Amino acid sequence: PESADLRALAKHLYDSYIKSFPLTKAKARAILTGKTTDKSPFVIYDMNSLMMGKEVAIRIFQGCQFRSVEAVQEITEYAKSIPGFVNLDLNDQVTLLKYGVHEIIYTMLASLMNKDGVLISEGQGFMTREFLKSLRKPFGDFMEPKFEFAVKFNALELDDSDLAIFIAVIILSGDRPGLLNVKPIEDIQDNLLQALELQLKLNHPESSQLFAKLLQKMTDLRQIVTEHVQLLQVIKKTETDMSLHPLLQEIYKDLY
Amino acid sequence: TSHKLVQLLTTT
Ligand SMILES: O=S(=O)(Nc1cc(Cl)c(Oc2cnc3ccccc3c2)c(Cl)c1)c1ccc(Cl)cc1Cl
Ligand SMILES: [Cl-]
Repeated sequence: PESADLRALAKHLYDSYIKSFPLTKAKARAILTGKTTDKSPFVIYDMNSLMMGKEVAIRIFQGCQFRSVEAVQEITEYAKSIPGFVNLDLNDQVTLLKYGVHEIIYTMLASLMNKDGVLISEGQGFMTREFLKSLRKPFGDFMEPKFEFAVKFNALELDDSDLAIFIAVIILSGDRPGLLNVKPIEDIQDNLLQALELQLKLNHPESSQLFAKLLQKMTDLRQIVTEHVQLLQVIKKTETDMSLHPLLQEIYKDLY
Repeated sequence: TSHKLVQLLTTT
C-alpha cells in the first residue's frame, strides 16, 4: 500500500528524469565504454585537438557557463515534476533552486566523467582531465575537486532510476537560508528519503550501507559547491567581465 | 527580483 506508493513515486520520478534530461547516465556509459553504434567521441587533449573540435581558459569557462544555463533549465523542469513542488510558495521554489542547482549539476556531471576526462556536447566530445588541469589559475583548479568526487561517487554504481530520487531529495532541502515555510519542504523530503531507502534496498540489495553512504555524499556535495563558489568570487573580484548569463547572475548573487 | 527563475518556474 504505502510501499506501492513509494514505488509509484520512484517510477514517476524516473519518467520525469527521462523527459527532463536528454543525456542520461545509461547513454553516457555506453559512449564512455564504447558500446554504441555511434562514432567514438572526438577527444580534446590540447590546443591542437581543441581547435579542430579570448584566451583558452576563458573560452572553456564560458562554455561551462552556457551549458550550465541549459542545465539549470532542465533541472527546473525536473523540479516542477516533483509532487508538491509547484504548490510551494514561489519564493521558496526560487530559494530551493538557487541554493541547490549546483549540487545537482555536479551530481549529474559525474555520470559523464571517468578518471581520465568528461563528455561534452551531448556526448560528441571528450575533454581529458589532464587538459583541464593544465589551465591557468584559477580555471585549472575548478574541475580537479569534481574528478576526485566523481571517481568515488561513480564506484557506488547508481543508475538513472537511483539518481532521479537522490536529486529530488537534495532539491527539497529544508535548511537553505531564507526559506519562509520550512515544514512543507521537510514533509516532501521525508517522503522522498523513504522512497530512496526502498529504491536502494530493491535495486542494490547487496551494497553495504548504500543509503548512509549516499547521505554522506550530499554533505560532500555542499563542500564541493562552497569551494566552487569561492573560485567564482575570486574570478569576479580579479578577472575581466565574463558577461554572465542573467540567469546565472541571479543564482550567484546570493551565495557569493 | 529573481525574474528569470520565476519565469522558468511558471512557464507551461
Ligand atoms: O568543472 S567545472 O566547475 N564545471 C563544469 C565542467 C564541465 Cl566539463 C561542464 O560541462 C561542459 C559541457 N559542454 C561544454 C562544451 C564546451 C565547453 C565546455 C563544456 C563544458 C559543465 Cl556544464 C560545468 C569547470 C571546469 C573548468 C572551467 Cl574553465 C570552468 C568550470 Cl565552471
Ligand atoms: Cl590556460
